[PDB]
Amino acid sequence: ASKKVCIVGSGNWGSAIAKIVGGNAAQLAQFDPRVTMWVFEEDIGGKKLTEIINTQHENVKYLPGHKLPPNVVAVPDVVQAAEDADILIFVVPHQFIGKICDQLKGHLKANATGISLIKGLKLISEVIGERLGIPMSVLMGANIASEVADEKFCETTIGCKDPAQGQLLKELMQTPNFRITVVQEVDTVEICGALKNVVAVGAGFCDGLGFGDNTKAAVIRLGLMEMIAFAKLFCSGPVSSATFLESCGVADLITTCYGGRNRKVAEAFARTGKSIEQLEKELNGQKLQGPETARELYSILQHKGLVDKFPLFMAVYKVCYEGQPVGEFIHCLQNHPEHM
Amino acid sequence: ASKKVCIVGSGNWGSAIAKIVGGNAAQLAQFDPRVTMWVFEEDIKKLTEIINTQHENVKYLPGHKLPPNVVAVPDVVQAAEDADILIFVVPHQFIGKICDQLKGHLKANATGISLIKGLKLISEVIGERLGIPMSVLMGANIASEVADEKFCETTIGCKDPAQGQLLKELMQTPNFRITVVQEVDTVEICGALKNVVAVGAGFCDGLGFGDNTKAAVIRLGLMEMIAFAKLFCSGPVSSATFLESCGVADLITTCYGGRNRKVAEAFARTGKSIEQLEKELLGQKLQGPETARELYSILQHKGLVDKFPLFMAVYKVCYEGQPVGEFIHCLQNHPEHM
Ligand SMILES: NC(=O)c1ccc[n+]([C@@H]2O[C@H](COP(=O)([O-])OP(=O)(O)OC[C@H]3O[C@@H](n4cnc5c(N)ncnc54)[C@H](O)[C@@H]3O)[C@@H](O)[C@H]2O)c1
Ligand SMILES: NC(=O)c1ccc[n+]([C@@H]2O[C@H](COP(=O)([O-])OP(=O)(O)OC[C@H]3O[C@@H](n4cnc5c(N)ncnc54)[C@H](O)[C@@H]3O)[C@@H](O)[C@H]2O)c1
Ligand SMILES: [K+]
Ligand SMILES: [K+]
Repeated sequence: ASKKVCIVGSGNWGSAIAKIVGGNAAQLAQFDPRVTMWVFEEDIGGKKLTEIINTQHENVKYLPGHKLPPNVVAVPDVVQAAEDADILIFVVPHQFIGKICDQLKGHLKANATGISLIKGLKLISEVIGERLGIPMSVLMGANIASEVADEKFCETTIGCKDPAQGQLLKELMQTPNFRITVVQEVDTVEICGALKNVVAVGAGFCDGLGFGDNTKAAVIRLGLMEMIAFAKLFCSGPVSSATFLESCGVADLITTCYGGRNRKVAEAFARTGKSIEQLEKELNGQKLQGPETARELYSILQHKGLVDKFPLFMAVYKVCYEGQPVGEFIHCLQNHPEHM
Repeated sequence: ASKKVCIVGSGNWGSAIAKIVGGNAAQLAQFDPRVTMWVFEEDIKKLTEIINTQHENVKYLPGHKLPPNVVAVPDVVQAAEDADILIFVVPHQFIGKICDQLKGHLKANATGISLIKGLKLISEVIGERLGIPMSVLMGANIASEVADEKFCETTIGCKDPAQGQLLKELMQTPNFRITVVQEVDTVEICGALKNVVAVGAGFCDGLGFGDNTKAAVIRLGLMEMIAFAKLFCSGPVSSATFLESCGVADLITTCYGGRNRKVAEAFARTGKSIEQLEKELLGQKLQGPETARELYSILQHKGLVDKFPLFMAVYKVCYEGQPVGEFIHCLQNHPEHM
């Protein structure tokens, strides 16, 4: 009764995660060696991507140059991929998860579990757990696919309520260069991923206004406190300050505020006066996560009269959407709740 | 009734703190505007003279005016003896002799706060020699920026509520924001331990590792700071205290821009010894490596050397010739992931 794994997704992250999962699923006796990977079919040079993956063991489109363990089987039909699976690993861009869940509903093993790697503010893991009826875990941290594929050292956090399922997901994904901490707070692990991008816009505003590292450190820390307080006020699950010390909190926050794309655009916006829109295009055209999340935060907070409790988050919103001069951003932190 | 302040020290940080304290003592009713500041005498004319006449510590806070209600005083007993609040702000190497001179000479019920950053806690050395209750002030700050009124925060650790609130009023400005917490030891130990983590962060930069690897090193450093404090420190120790400025913020500022970091990187990137890079770039002694060696002695006595692989990797690369290129291997079986 070794557990069967299906990787629902085969993009950049899915393919890199497949390198690890395939290896661990072969080596460890608690897992079935046959790992299916749902691959949305595509024509590459008049050839089928699933076919290329099953003959060359390389995702020539989304992770070229890397070999996948040969026990990882591309399957183009998502129902066929997942139907005998004990563990599903959801790793697709957020815009497709709905349709995927609408094709899988009613078709999963009765005992199937899920972990979401997908990073009105409802948690994507809840969208999946509700539509499919499976317990959901999450996998979040300061990490990127290219580096994980290159075995460059980094960590991630796993949020999973059940201890035995947590231990199993760790076994499945942990390597010497991809280190895992399991915690029981799914909602907390998961919400960090959206909030951190609001803070990084503020961090970039700090850079673009010409301030130094000690000011930027203050902006990030206050951002973190606002992330914790907001998660305690919004999330159903239990929420502890100590969970934000995991990779999903402080590490992802700092890697984003110091080297993120949201930060680069934010900086350029403050130094130049060019709009957020123009800078996204000039620096491919993919929109910024932070600003839209801040708008969504404003709606939630404004509807409960707490806009005042979150000056960083709200200052990000007002500069991005209500014409507040970016040069006021620091002023907005001079009477912060943390210092009352 | 009105509380008097004495700033013990007149250097870069003491002079910047004088600007804030002088400003605030003059303005707020509950402090005596007369703020004494102990100034070790120098021939700049007489340094104390220069300050008191020209109100600028030309040598230490250059390009700034100090408030006129701050009085340079060349003898430390005279500066302090009427003070209710003593602000200790001198380099570590001097605080011993200064306490030796102050012992027994202080006002009844005097209190102190240490700004001295850098195992026995300096606030305890001061409080034990002088027999006064001690607080600490520590965070992601530097005097130049604080003199220029550039926005930053700090943490005060103070066991007594009314005393913490008094220190917050004395030192807080719109661009110098304070959070008061009750855990003195926890606030203070961060300042020593952070520089070890910074050395490791610097190794990352010099070996060419990416931001996500470096973030992992910093984070693991922070977990090691917390665990070491819970193991080492008197008084209560809270994980959440390390979310304050003295913890995570001072740690990231030091790891993305400190002298410990720059030297560590150059050592990893060029191969040039730490002694050599100390002489060239500073021959002032990097603080991170020595703290690491002290940690190693302590952890041996407790049988815990295996539980702090980041701290002990810094130590072994710096002192036992472990190759810096293998630093990351020591983090691949970390207690955090067990
Ligand atoms: N790339 C990274 O380094 C990284 C790191 C951490 C988290 N993530 C997260 O993983 C998730 C996926 O990221 P990615 O980089 O792998 O995306 P991607 O663009 O590389 O993924 C392409 C995949 O998306 C699916 N897909 C594409 N078009 C589809 C369509 N018309 N209909 C149905 N499905 C379609 C398919 O499964 C396809 O294989 C995101 O939520 C992301 O934030 C990525
Ligand atoms: N400079 C900063 O930005 C900053 C920021 C935070 C914390 N600190 C810490 O504050 C403490 C003081 O730092 P600083 O930058 O003001 O140092 P500094 O070197 O500028 O201090 C000069 C002072 O040191 C004393 N001193 C010098 N020679 C002496 C002697 N022979 N005998 C007795 N006393 C002598 C005198 O009080 C002199 O005014 C340190 O622990 C430092 O880590 C500094
Ligand atoms: K197996
Ligand atoms: K006064």
